[PDB]
Amino acid sequence: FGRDCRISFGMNGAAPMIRDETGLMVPFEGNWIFPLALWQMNTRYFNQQF
Amino acid sequence: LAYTFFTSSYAIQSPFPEAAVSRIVVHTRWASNVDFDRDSSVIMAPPTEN
Repeated sequence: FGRDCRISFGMNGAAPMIRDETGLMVPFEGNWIFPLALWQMNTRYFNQQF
Repeated sequence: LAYTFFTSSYAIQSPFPEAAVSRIVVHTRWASNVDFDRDSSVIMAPPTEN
């Protein structure tokens, strides 16, 4: 993941997705890689979804 | 959409108004901080206002 990490709520039961670095919408599962600065700029939001 | 999705719910300042409709209005020196006033301002109101 990079500076652009937009999150989209899932609707009508679909799982929410977060934008990959290459630009593919992926669900909240598996193994991820974050730079620290990414969490810092979105602490409150991320600390609500994850 | 649940209220947790929107950015305003986290009290985050935005560069732009967060509204259903927004428009552009001319307002001379609406952000200036001058020492001498030239006293020739041109100010309109939003088009919903006459």
